[PDB]
Formats: sequence, structure tokens, C-alpha cells
Amino acid sequence: VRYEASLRQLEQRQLAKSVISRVQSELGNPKFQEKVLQQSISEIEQLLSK
Amino acid sequence: PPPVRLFGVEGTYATALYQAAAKNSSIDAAFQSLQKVESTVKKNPKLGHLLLNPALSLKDRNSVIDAIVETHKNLDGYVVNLLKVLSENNRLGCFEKIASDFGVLNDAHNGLLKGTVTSAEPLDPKSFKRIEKALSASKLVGQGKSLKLENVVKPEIKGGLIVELGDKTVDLSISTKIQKLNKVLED
Amino acid sequence: EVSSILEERIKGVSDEANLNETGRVLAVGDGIARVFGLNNIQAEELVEFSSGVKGMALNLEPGQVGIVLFGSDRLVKEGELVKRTGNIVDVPVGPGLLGRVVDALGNPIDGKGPIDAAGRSRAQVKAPGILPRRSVHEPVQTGLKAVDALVPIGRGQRELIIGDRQTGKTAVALDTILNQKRWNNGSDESKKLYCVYVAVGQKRSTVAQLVQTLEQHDAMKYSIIVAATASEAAPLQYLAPFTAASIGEWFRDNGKHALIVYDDLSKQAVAYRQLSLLLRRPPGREAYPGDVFYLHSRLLERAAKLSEKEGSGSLTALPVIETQGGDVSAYIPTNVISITDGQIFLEAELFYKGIRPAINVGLSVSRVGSAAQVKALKQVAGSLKLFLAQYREVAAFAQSDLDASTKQTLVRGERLTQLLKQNQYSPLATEEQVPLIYAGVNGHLDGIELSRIGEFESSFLSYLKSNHNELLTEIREKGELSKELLASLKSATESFVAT
Amino acid sequence: TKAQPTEVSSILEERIKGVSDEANLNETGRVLAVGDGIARVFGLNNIQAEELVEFSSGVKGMALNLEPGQV
Amino acid sequence: AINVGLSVSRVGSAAQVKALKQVAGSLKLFLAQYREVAAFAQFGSDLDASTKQTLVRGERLTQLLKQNQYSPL
Amino acid sequence: PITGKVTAVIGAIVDVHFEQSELPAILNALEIKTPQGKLVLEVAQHLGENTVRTIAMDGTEGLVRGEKVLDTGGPISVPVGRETLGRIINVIGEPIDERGPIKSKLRKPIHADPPSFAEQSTSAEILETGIKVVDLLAPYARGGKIGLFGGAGVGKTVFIQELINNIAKAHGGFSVFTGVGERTREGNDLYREMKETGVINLEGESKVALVFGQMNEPPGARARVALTGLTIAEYFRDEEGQDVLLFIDNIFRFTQAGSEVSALLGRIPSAVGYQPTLATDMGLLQERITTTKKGSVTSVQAVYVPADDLTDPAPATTFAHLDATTVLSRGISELGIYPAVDPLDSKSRLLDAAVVGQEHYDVASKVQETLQTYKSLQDIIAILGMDELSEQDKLTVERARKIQRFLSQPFAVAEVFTGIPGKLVRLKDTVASFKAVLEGKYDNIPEHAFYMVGGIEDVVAKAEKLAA
Amino acid sequence: STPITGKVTAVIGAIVDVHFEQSELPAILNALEIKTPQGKLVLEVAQHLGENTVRTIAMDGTEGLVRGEKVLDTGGPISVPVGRETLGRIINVIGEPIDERGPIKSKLRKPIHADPPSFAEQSTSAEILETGIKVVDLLAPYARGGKIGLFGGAGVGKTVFIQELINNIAKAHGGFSVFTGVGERTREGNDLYREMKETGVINLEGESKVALVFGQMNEPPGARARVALTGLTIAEYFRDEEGQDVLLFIDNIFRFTQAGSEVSALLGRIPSAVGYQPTLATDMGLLQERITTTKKGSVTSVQAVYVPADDLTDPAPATTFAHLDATTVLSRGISELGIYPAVDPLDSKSRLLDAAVVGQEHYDVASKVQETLQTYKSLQDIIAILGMDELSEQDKLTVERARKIQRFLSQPFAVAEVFTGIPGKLVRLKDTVASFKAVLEGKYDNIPEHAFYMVGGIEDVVAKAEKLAA
Repeated sequence: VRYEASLRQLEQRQLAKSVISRVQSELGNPKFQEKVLQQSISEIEQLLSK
Repeated sequence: PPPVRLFGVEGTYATALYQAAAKNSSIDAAFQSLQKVESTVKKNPKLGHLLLNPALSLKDRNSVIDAIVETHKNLDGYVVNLLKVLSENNRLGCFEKIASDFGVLNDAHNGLLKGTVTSAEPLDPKSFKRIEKALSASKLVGQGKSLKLENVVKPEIKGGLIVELGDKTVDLSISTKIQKLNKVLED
Repeated sequence: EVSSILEERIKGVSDEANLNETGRVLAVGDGIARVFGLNNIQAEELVEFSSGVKGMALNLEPGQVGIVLFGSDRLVKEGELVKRTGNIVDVPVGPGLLGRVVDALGNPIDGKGPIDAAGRSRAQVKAPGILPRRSVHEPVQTGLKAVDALVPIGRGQRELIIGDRQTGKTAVALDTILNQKRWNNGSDESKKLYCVYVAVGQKRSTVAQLVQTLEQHDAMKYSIIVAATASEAAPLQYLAPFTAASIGEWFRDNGKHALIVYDDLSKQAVAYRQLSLLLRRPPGREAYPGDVFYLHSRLLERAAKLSEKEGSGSLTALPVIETQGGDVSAYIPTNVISITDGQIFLEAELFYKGIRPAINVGLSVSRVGSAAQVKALKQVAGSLKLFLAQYREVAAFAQSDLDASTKQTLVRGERLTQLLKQNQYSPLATEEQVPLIYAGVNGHLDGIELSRIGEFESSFLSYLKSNHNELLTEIREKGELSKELLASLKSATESFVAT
Repeated sequence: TKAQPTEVSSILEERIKGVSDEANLNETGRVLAVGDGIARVFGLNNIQAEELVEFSSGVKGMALNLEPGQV
Repeated sequence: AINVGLSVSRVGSAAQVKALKQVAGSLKLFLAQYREVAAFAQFGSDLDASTKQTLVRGERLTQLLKQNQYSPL
Repeated sequence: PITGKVTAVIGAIVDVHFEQSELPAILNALEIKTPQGKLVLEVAQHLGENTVRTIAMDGTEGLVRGEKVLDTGGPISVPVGRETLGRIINVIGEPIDERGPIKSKLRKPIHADPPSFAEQSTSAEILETGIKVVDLLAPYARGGKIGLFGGAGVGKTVFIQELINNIAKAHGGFSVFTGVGERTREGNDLYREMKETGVINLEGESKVALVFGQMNEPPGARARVALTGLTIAEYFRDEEGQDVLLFIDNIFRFTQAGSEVSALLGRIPSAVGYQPTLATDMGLLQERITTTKKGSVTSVQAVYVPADDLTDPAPATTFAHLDATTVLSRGISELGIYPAVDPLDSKSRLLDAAVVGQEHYDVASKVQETLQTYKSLQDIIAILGMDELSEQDKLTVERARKIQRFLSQPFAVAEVFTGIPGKLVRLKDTVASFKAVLEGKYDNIPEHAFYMVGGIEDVVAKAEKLAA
Repeated sequence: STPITGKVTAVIGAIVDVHFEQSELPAILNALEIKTPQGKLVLEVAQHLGENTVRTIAMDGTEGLVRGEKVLDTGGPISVPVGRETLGRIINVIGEPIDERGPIKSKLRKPIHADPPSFAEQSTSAEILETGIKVVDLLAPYARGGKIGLFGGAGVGKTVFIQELINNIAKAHGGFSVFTGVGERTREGNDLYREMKETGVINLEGESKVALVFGQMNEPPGARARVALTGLTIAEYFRDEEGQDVLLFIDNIFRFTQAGSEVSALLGRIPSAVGYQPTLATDMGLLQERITTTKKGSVTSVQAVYVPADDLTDPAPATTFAHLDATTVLSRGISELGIYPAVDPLDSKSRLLDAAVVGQEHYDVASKVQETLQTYKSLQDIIAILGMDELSEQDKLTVERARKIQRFLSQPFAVAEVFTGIPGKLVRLKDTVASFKAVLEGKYDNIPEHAFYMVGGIEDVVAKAEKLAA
């Protein structure tokens, strides 16, 4: 009964580490180039408005 | 006069040097001579090691000054009055610290801004220019003070970028977002 | 499943670009990060980190501005952003914190009910004027007979509950909150004290009893419990009495009353000490800072009974002060004692002697006191002060046998003392406090054995409800005893004493 | 390295701007930090021990600590 | 100088000789009771037999206890 | 004047750095423009390089380094005159009471230098009141310091009110009641009470002017309020030649606040946990209080003990300055005697043969002696019983009880409660009464028939009325 | 980039400073390790002083720390082992076995730090501990959830008290336990280790009913501090993940307070409360909150506490008194009188004592006792001066029952077979309530004082009436 209760929490924790697992793929893939740049241009649009 | 006062940690010396040569408008000349004498101190290994180490007597610090001015041409006599004032006060412990703080004073008063554009990666020259403009639109950079920016690669940001200057930043780094993404999947 | 709820929340989080002024930690130690930058920044203004820690700026100086960290030192490192939120510490105030246990920050930590807010008001404000004031004359009933008659309680009237450690300090206080349930049930909202209990540097285990006991008696639907616990850091504990009073101000300004019970200023002081010593502030008495006085004084002068202009409302207060065996000559007790008007001083001996509450009412005085007192209770217990007062001094004579006079005084005092021994967490109405004391005064209770006192109390009460609950309701609502009620009241005690 | 009370920007700016390091440190002083009932004058290096100095304000005081750079 | 009133061993004993434990068996209680009785004894109050028993016993022991410099035995 | 930018905000200690020429002089008042009203800061050191170190008078919140500062040219200037009376003012000389800007023809600085040697109280002076007990056994003096003792709300308020009332009749004078460590709830009550008993009038001028120093204002605003009331008093003395009476509240909370001012400035707070500049500050305060040739400020101050100790540094420094002590107690009040004065604990160091003439001293000694002998006798007279009284012994009992009752004033301040018309009994007329009672020329007049009357004239009436 | 190189800069006792390289960015609460002949010296970062330079506390010796010697960065707090296979092994403060039977078995590890459980997690008590000691059981019983504290001076049998509770209570309950030794002598460890090995609470196979964590005082002040955080972590693991009640024990927790006080001055944090760490409230506060009853396990600690100078109106014990639920007070005098244990009858107090929680009869009986003794103590003054025959007959009888009660606190123990030599007793909660009551009702004043001396339960009291008569 205790461990079953614990298990619903663990299930979420497995999805936490999974974020890390996609993170690895981003820095290996040319997402490392393209999304850094998605990030860059938005900063350009916000800062021009100041 | 200074563009803003800086006090303590051997910057009271820098403020005093700046203001002294500023009232005589011989600040380019101060910068040039200081760069020259520092440049030859830094690229001589033990002289750039044991001069910051304040293991000398009174009499010896004075004898140091005399050896330093052989490598100096004597281009300005004020940064040489700085060597004399340090030797009399019984220190030579921080040299690039006095220098660096003075470096900030001269080019800020002149109007030159120092930004950083940390990114995880090399970026477009298009980007530099676009950002340079983004800044000019805004009040950080209005001219009366130039713009320089340095793209750096630090794996301390592992995607995205951070713009910094005049303590106003725009922070679109992927790391901080990865941290909040964790937080919600930990309920 | 759960993931879906979280999925809902995730989408509601986006990339945020624009941020204002910033600083970078130069060195961080002992919860004292020291920041480079933040030139132009308000005094004691809030900062938010890049690792999501919060801070306040006690130290402003040009070289470095010395932030004080509220959270962890493990998420703060060297070279980290410190965004300037641009808002001095202020916390939400509303009516919605009724029935809500909140942390020092105002969010629900029990996980029950949302915070319905309307404004955010600063933790530190400044105390109203001279013209925003009116004399204290409003009673308040605590349900203990002794406190309401000998050293009455009032509205915007603060007076101590200073006593020894685990002698039922909390029981003196708890009885009052539970009694404020009486006004709450009706609908005249200028008589409703919306109570706040402020647990400062007092652990979550102790508080869990505090909440549990409230819940059983159905009293988490107006009580508010602001908690900065033993584990929670010195800023939160330092700011816990300031956050709690401010919630009370919304009620007070809208024209209402509310009541704040601080527990305990002995622990508020300890937190200021921790802060001072790490920021190397001047030393003082007992190794606590010299400037502690200023802290307490600012908090206690906002507790006041305002003009009719300000809606005819007040912030009533009752600080609880923890003593080290009854020392009042101690630097932190001594400050508070002068500031506040009145004290109640509990005694260790009474406790051991099995009388609980161990409130000792000889060494209790209220400076303002009976100006706030029910008329009914003033008549039948003027006498009551003079009877108990003699009995103490005449109880410095001990048994063989004594003068005919001296022995009489002990008999009268003792029956009254057993009457005023009551079980804890049991409040009393005005209609049941007033009949009993009259029995003591008029010596129909002091003619009856000590052992049978406890019995007499309930029987007499039931006897009055069965025959004539008209006289009780009349007593209560008039608030006073008239010659026609005083005739009757003697008649009734006689029939009851007969049986 | 060491912190010194001779890091005063008004003193320092004048020493640096010549070979001159002030002739106002002989038989004259100029006041700096003063109040708390104790005062700090910069210079006075020709002075005697337990001497009287008269300040141009109509107040006179007695040198207690003759220190190298201040009295 | 020696005082036995404020002389304790927290853990408890086991390090003495077997023979010395028996002989001093109740010596500890006598001396500890005696102090209290001795204090009462000085007011000059009349004392009952239970109190004077303890007072007569205790006193004699205390005189045993007393020693002179340089007697190893 | 010169302008500069705030360069620190540590605690309530704000350092301001000014454009290079000179700095403010010490004790000057600086004004900060902010959306928190104004904040008046007082310079208590010069750090050098055109920078200062200041104490605050108004809470330190809503400051930013870089706010422009202004130098007034000297101390904080408080209004003075007779257009400021009956109105409550905080440390900056502006209303708390919200009756509209407190302004007058002239302002004067809170810090001043004490008068010359020549212009001090150099010969004896006598300050006449209406109370018999004060005027016989402890004569109030001009430039005299009398340290009040006992608690608040048992007679204390009644006593303060009385003397304010006496002064108007005696001279035409004024008073300023200064409250240090004042609680704001209590302050409203004192101003409303002071109106009722007739010493503050809602229409024009009044008598007493009120100065309150709240605890929700920094330690400096508690410290400088005493100075704020003094300036008002002095204006009457110097330029209108009128005698004044200047109260202080608790002198513990003047001490408590000054410790914080010391510790904060850089200084060490050592003096058994209090300031080492304590003696010297009381010296400045209580040496501007004196009799000048045109007028005189006299001061009544209040002693609060730290834990029932007269051996502590703060009680001790006060006791040296003080020339008399007046001791109110509750026991006296419960025997129906208002003033609450204790004639056994009523003493002055200006009660002498050559200070109040010979007659005044010698009657006072007897009046003291009767009551002392009555007390010694009374110890064994109660125990033995009231019939083991001697003929000799009962002669001391009888005289004392005549004196005990006779002291009482049915005075104007506590008039409502007893119902009996007010009394002012002058100093000469106090002495005279006591002479006839000493020779027993009223041993035909019953003991209890000395009840609630003043001078010699007064008790002629009560004697008849008891018989009738 | 994170350097794996630091060079030591200043060894000034326990304080060890490191000079890390470019880009390190130091963070507090990390662990630096230095290779040394005495193993791996662990340094817990407790400040960064700026520019890549930490000021750290040592957990191992610095009488052989060489300057210039490479300092790795490990990161975060150290990780000990937890499980159920971590029972009946002796675990060092740095997490290493000094019981020398290969490594301390693992499944999972967690660090010596843990965040304190939130308000929502907390839950009340509902079970009542029974110790089997008649004074504790009537006048202040403990309940699971509690933070018990054994306040006393020195010489009042502190270890012996702690020993008694393990001899009874530990076997009894269905849960496992954790025994943590903070800063204690090499004699005491060995005494605990032999006595309970024999009693089978320590077993060489895992899955015991105690754990042992010995941290000792001949190790630097930082180690004494973090022996406690280490043992505690085993108990949290029980409580949450493995869902078992713990009957935790810590000893002496003053060594924990005293330890923080030593490294407090040197880290720059000027003393407060006079000679003590200014962080006294919060360090306690964090410690105490971990030990509680939540949604699963109930970790009920028994903590020894040392009162210095035998005076308990001193700031270090007084702060603590607040932090602990169910205080007891012990003293030199009572122990010497022959009354075992030295627990005082009126000064043993719980905040877990209610009239309903321990039942009405129990409450009423313990109140009568508190009254009768208190009359006895008021009468002591009268009896000293006036004499004993100038007392009323009601008074004289109260003196007499109070004497019977006073000697009815005396029970010998097995672990105090170094004092009396008579084994221990087990006394059930109902049996204490009934036998005290009988004295007070006047029906059991036929029994003398010495027949309540050295007794167990009720059956015993009857047995001793016969023995003395013959």
C-alpha cells in the first residue's frame, strides 16, 4: 500500500529525468543551432521595442 | 573628473590617478604609457608574479621602480609618479587591479560601453548588427557613449543567449527554462 | 493522468525575455550573498534570483549592496543574475485568508482554498495619527472569569500574556479565539474580531495541534494562521509579525475589528539577532542587538483603536512572551513590557499545584483595563478583587491554628480560587460568567465545602436555565444589572443553595 | 594590498600631478574626519608630542597620536 | 581536601575490588542522607528518633573518612 | 545651498556625498525630497571628502542612492511663540493632530548653546505653587530639577495638570509637556483629557503645548523631542520674560533611545549596555535649563527605574542633576488624599535655613518629625493595642493625624470627582498655617475636620460645617 | 568549465581554504576531497569568500594537510547509505565502515542533508509509548511523533537512562531503529556495542532493529556536527520510502550544539546568547522538523541533553526546552538518594499530555500525585523550623503518603546492575495508574515506604509487604 502510493510520485519523476533525456538530443542535433536562433530573434524584437 | 566614483580595493588609487590627469587632459597619454609599461611587466613571467607579491623592503620597492623604467620609455611622467607613490606607501601588491579600474574610468568618461553577448555557440554577424540596433532604439545606447559587444562561448549557457550592458539584460537562455520544466514534473 | 494537470501548468509557462536591473554575486556565505550592481534600488526592496531565491537589501552601499537571502545557499553560486523586481516587500491582504493557514509569504501551505485578494499592502507601514483614535471602552470576553473581571480586556487594547515555558501560554490565548466564534455566528460585523495567530520561529509539529484543535471546534473559517517555523529562515521569522498585522489592516480599515495574538516575541528577537550578527550590527544587552526595541515598537503602535471616521474599527492585540523561569528583568521582556499597556503574568507554582491555567492575577495589572469592561461584571466583581487580594497576604500565615479573623479570610478566598480553576479550552458566555461570581461575592458559594464547588457551578447554571432563562437573556443583552435583576438574582441563589 | 588612511583622493590627486607631494604637511595640516570628539588632521609631520595646534575655527586641540601620514 | 557529595561516576562502577563494594555497600546512602539531616540539625529544632538515628550514624563515619597527608595503604 | 547625492543607506544611517567644496557643518539639518514626505537628517560626524554620517528622525524607507539632498544651513527649526500651544507636534515641528500647519511668526533651532556663567541661577529662587505638601517639604525652585516618581494613571496626570494650572495664576506662564517614548493610543487620551480639565482650549490660545515622540519614528525622534519643547520655553523666557515648566516623561526611554544613536554612529554602546556620552548629553540638556535675568525655565522630569534599581548608571546620572524628588504613591490616594504626595519621601536640597529663610526650614523639620515619630510609635501601638497608648505617646498621634488630613487640596484638576471647589495655597500661607498647629491653638478643632481644605482660612469653615 | 584542481591556501585548524581555478563558480554545500594518507579528507563548503576561493570545514584530520596539494570538486553533500541492509552495522561520519566487514550494503543512497517536510505532509500522534518506568508512565508519557528530551546534568546516569529504553522498548515494537552517537567517548561506544550485540539488537546479518552510527569527539568539530545529519537520513528513508516507524535515538545532542559553537566564531559569525552560535534556533529547527510523523512513518526520537553547570535557566538549554515535546529533568541529588531513575516528579512534563489522550483516570491520579508532592515540598520549610508536630492531621497524612510515593519512583534496572545489581522490571501502563491511586485513596497506607522501594508493578508491591514483615 505504501509503495503503491510512492509509485504515483515516481511516475512523475521518471518524466522529470526524461526532460534531461530530450535536452541531450537538442545539444547533439542542429536544434543546438536552430532553436538558439529562435531564441535570439525574439530578443531582437523585444529589445527594439525598448 | 571621473564619470562615476569607485572606492576601495585599490581603486581609490585609480580614481585619484584618473582625476589628476583629467584636470590636465592628458588621459590618452596616461592610457598609452600605462598600457606600455604593463605590457612588458605581464609578458616577463617572474616580473609578472613577484612584483604583485609584496615581499620587498622599503628600499627595495624603490630599486624596483628604477629597473621598471628601463623597460618604460618614460612616455608620460604621471604613471611614473604612480610607481613612486606606490613605492613610498610600502606596497606594490596590486598593479593590474589599479590599472584595470583606471581602464574603466577613462573609456566610460570618453563614452564606450562594454556589453557581453554570452551564447553557447558562435552566432551571425547579422545578429550582432541587429542587436546593436535593438540597443540603439532603446535608451541603454543613445550615443554620447559608443557600443561594443563581445560574443563569448561559455558552455555556462548551453543554448540561447544573454544580452548584458548598463546592468540591463535580456535573457533568453535555454538553461533557466530547462530548470522550470524540471520543477513542474516534480509537482 | 496527473501528467495532464502538469501539462496544463507547463503550457502556462513560457519564455520570458525582458528583465530590468541586475547584479552578479561576488561571494555568498551564510545566507549573505554580496552583489555587484543594483545602484538604484529602493530601501529593503525585493529581488528575485535566476535560481529563484528571494532577498531583501538591508545594506545599500556603493561598493557592494549586501543582499540578505531568504532560501537556500546551494542554489546560489558565484556569478549569478539577481533581477530587481522593483517592488518593496509587500504581501496580499483580503478577506480570503479566513479559514486559511498561510506561510510567511501568504500562500496556502495546508493546500486548502484559494487566496481571494484585492490589494497587496506593505509589511511595514507607518502607524496612523492622533486624530485617527478613540478611547478604549469596548469589552471583549475571553471566557475566563478571572481575566474579564480583575484585569479586563478591550478593543485596540494590548496587554501581555508573559509567562513561563509550556505552562499553557497557548491555552490562555486559544480560549479567546474560540470565544470570538460567538460574535462571528451572528451578523453585526463591527463586533467581529477575525483572529490571527502568528507562530514565529515555532515548529510545524506544535502548530499541527494548534490547527487540529481549531478544526475540531469549527474555527478555521475566521482564524488565520501565519507561520514562519523553526526551520524557516531568519527573514521569514523577522517578517512574520509584520505580514500578519497587515492582513488585519484590511479588516480594520473597512471598519471592522480583528485580533492578533503574537507567539512569541521572545522568538522574534532571536531571528533579528541572527540577522544582526551576520551583517555585524552593533552589540547590545545580553548579546541580542541594541536596536531590537525599535523593531517591537513599530509593530505594537499600529495595534490601536481608531476614530469613527476610520469606520470605527481597531486592531486588538495580545503578545505572548516566553520567559526563562519568570525573568522579566531580561532585556527582550523589559522592552515589550514598557511599550504595551498591561501584563498578565502566569506562574510556575500554580501549574505544579494542579491549577491550570496557572494565570496569577495578583501580579497582573492592566494600565487601561476596566474602561473596557462589561457593567454587569464590574458590579459583581469589584468585591471580588478586594476578597482575593486580602486572601493572598493572609495566606502568608500557615497552619497550627490562627486568629478567628485570619481563618475566615482563607475559607472565602479558597472557594473563589477553586471556582476560578476551570478546564481549558472551555469558553463561557456573559450570561453564565455573571451569575457565578455573584454567588462568591454574596457568600452563598463560600458557605459550601471546597470539594463541592465544582459540582455547584453546573447545577446552579442548569437551575437558572430551567426556571428562568429570561433573566439570563436579559442580563446578557442589557449588559448590566438593575435593582429588579439584583433582587431576583439573590432570590434565585437562595433556592439553589437550599437544594 | 594593505588599506591605509593615506588613500584619500584629494591627497592622492595632488601627489600624482607633479614631483610635489604637498608642502601643506610641514607645520600645517588640513582637517579630514572630525566628530565623535576625536579629529584627524592630515600631515603635521614637523610636530612635537603633546603639542597644541590651533585650528582656524577658534578651537584648539592636543596631538595625541603622531602617526605617519596623520596626526 | 576531599568531598564526596558532588563526586559521581556517570556510567557506574565495576572497577573497584569485589570486597570493597560489599563493605561500603550502604555507605553511599548514609553520607547522602546525613547532609540533609545535618542541615536541619543546626536550626535547633527538636528531632524525632528517625532523624536522630541518621544523625548519630552519619557523624561517626565522617570521622573515619578524614585523613592526614601521606598515608598510602 | 550645495547639493549632493545619497551614497549610502545602511540601517537608518544615511551618508550623503556632496559636490566638492565643503560639507555641512556638524549638527546641521538636511532635507531630502522623496514621495515619503521629507526626511530630515542631522549630521553627527564628518567622514571627510565631502561626505557625512547622519541619524534619521523619519523612517528610512523609500530612499535610493542618487536622490538629491539640500543643506538648510543649520539645526532643525521648530516653531515658537504663543500660536503653537495646545497642539501636538512631532520632532520636525509639524502637526500630528492634523489641525492645519503649525506655523508662527518665528522658528528657532533645536540645538542651542547654554547661557553664560553670569546668566545662570547664581543665587537662590523660589517657585511658588498651590500645593501645601510641595511648598513646605520640598520647595520648587526656579531652574530646579524635580524628578517625579511613581506610575501613570493613579494620579500622575492629575499632578501634571495641576501645576500647569497654578503657573497661569502665578505668572501668566506656559508649560510644554514633552512625551518621550509616547504611545499614540495614550497620546490621544492625554490631549482629550487635557481639554476637559481646562488647560487646552479648542478656541485660540491655551496653556500647555504638547510635544509627542512616537516609537514608530526612529531613535533620533525620541531623543530630539526633549530639545524641541525646550526651544519653545526659552522663547518666553528670553523674549517675553515669562517663567515656564517643562515636563519630560520617562527618562529611561530618553536613555534607551540614546543608546541606539551611539551604537549606530560608529561608536561603542558601553556604559553597562548604554551610551558613554550619556552624562555629557544630560549636561547639555539640563544646563540650558536655568534662571536667566528675564525669566526662567524649570524642569520636572520623570524617573523610571530599570528593574527597581537606584544603583544603575542611568538612575545614578539623573540623581546627581536632580535637586528635589517628589514621590506620588497609591497608598495615599486610597486614604482620600489628592495630591498623592508622600510627605515622608518629599525632599529637596533646596530645603535649607538660608534658602527659604530660617522659619520655613524649622517648621518643615517639626512637620517631618511628627509624622516620623508617629510611624515609630505606631508599629508597637497597633500590635500592643490602641489602649496601651501613653499620655505622651497619644499627644504625637493626635498632632500627626491633624497634619495628615490638613495637607489635602480639593484642587481644580480633581474637582469633578470629590465635588469640592479648587484651591491654590501660596508658599508663605503654607508656612503660616503650620505655625498655629505646632503650638496647638487648634487642638479644639477635631482631627477629621481638617478634611479637604487648604490654608489657615479654609479650615475655619470645615470646623463649623462638621459641628453643623 | 569546472576545474578539478584547487590548491590549499590556509590551514588554520579545521578551517581549510582552497584556491580554485578559472571558471569554477563555487557553490555552498558542496564536498571537496583532498587525497591524504589518512584517506580522503572531506570538506563541506560553508562559505565562498570570492574569486573562486572557498573557506570550508574539515570532517577529517588536518595535521597532515599539505599545502599545494590538489583538491578535487565532488559537488553537493556527501552520500551515505540507507536501506534495510544498513542495520546493525557501525557507520562512520564520512559514510565508511569501522566495523570492517566489506562496504556498508546499499540499494539506494541519499545525502546527509534533507529538506524538512512541509505543513501538508505533517500529521498528529495517535499511539502512546510506554516505557515501563513508573514515574515516566504516570507523570509524563511520550507519544509517537514526539521529540523527547532527557534534560539533566552530569552524574544523573545519562547513558544508563538511554540504555534502559533500548533494553525494553526497542524489542517490543515492530519497527526498526537508529542509534546515533554524537561526540562521545571510546568507552561508551564499546559499552553500547557489546551490550546490545548480546541482546541481539545488533546482528552481523542485516535487517536488524538498530543501526549504529558512531561519530566520536577525537574527530574535528565539523565531523561531530554532521554525524547527526548522517544517522537521521537513515530514519527519513524508513519513514517515507520503506514505510516503517522508527524509534530513533540520538546521544548527546549538546555535542551537536557545542560543535556549531566552535566553528561559529572562526567562520566570522560573532557569538550570540553568550558563547553560542547565533544560528542556534534555525539549526535546531531544521533538525527537529525532519523527526516527525507524516503520511506514512512516525519517527520518534529520544534525545539526550546536557545541562551545563546543573543550571537549566541558562540560554542553551532554555531554547531547546521549546524545541522538545516531552521534557524530563534529572539531577545529582535524586540518583544519590537511591531513587532510580533521577527523573523529578513535577518537572517531567509533556505537551502530549492531555486528559483524554492518556484517559481521565490516569490524568486525575497523576494530578493528585503532583498536588501531594507539592504540599510536601511547601511543608519542608515548616518542618525544618517549626517542627513536624505543629502540622495539622490532614497535613501529617499528606506527608506520609508523599513519602510512600517518593519511594514509589524507585525501580531498579538491568543496565543499572552497575549500581544495585538487581535486574530490570517491566511495568504496564494500567498497573501504574491503579497502584498510585490506591496509596492516595488511603486504602494502601497500610503498606510501608520501603515496600514501594525497589518494586516493579502491582504484584511486586504486594510481595514486598510480606517480605519485610518476616
